[PDB]
Amino acid sequence: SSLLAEFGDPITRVENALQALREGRGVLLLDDEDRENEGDIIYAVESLTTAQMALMIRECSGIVCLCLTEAQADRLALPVSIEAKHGVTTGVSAQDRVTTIKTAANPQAKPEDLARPGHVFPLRARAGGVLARRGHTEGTVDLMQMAGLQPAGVLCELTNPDGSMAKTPEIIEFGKLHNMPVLTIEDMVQYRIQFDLKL
Amino acid sequence: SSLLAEFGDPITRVENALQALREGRGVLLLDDEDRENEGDIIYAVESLTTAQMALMIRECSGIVCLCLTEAQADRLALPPMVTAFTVSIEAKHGVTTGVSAQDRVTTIKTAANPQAKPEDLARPGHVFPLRARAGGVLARRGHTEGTVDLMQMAGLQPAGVLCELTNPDGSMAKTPEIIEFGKLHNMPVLTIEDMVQYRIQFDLKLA
Repeated sequence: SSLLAEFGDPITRVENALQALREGRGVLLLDDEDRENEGDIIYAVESLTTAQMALMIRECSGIVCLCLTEAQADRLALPVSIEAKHGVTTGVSAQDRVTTIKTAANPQAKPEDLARPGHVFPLRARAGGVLARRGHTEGTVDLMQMAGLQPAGVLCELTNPDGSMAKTPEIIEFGKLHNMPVLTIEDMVQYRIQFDLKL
Repeated sequence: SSLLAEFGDPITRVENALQALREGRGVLLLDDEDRENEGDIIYAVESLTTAQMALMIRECSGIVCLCLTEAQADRLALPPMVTAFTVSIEAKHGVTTGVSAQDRVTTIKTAANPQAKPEDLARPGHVFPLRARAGGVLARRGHTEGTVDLMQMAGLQPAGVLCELTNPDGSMAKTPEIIEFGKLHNMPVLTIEDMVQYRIQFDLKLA
């Protein structure tokens, strides 16, 4: 029986993930079920809280990435790290990062709303998502759109306390400890193709 | 009376920090004794371990910066990003995803290497180099200058790593949290003001 088989079959893993995100909860994302995979925590920006950001900083690499559509990154006039122009100080606190992220992901945002450089790291998702490119950036934005949420999400790599990166079993264990659905990009590909999801 | 009184007079605080760095231990740095200041953990690159880096990732913002001299930054072709910030960097060899504590140390060692070439490093990456102003803290009172100044003053390889101490709830550690962390971990706490007084007092050009 596969590693993630206890989280259910691929379709179930995706559906549980989408439901968690709709409820404002986070998920864990892997390339596939290979046991040597590293994994990220994902939160929806729509419901992002200071406490969630704080957990990321505590538990992950701390290099927290903001995954955006091409259109939203264009709207911000991004090519580079970013900082909210207003409402923050050193930019690095969990509240400051959330402010910066909320500011950047805002569909009514203007480029001047952000300063550059900063302490939040935006990534552009490829058009087509995981069906075009199997990256965690694509997986993040796809999950938001499939969940019917603001098409922006935050990711950060889960880190073991000794500083090595969490691999699949540690990610599974973390998901169980925090009631976070675990799923894979492979899961998402099977799901999108099966349910004809052009996003 | 002063918030940092426990760590000694300004001159003592600097002497103790230098000694700790000489012994391969880390220190904590603040602008001054003001309560609202946020503080950084500093480690010397020369003696940097996986475990030290893991502590930074675990306890701090995770945006670990590499403070370099101008000479070294130029040796790496790392111009200002847009500012003291440059593009992020990754070791070309000897790493994988580049984000593990070991991989960042590898990247940092490769970058700080006196005999390093710009082509030892891929960009972007997961380590964030910062350019220190010539003159150090006597020219600019930044933590980047503080870090490189401490290394030169301690006689070490002129490169250090810094990261902002972060409380569990995501807020940034201020002077009282910084003092508690320092005592708990046997890490000297000092200020940039301390370093300014010391460098002038002891007529320290560092070049």
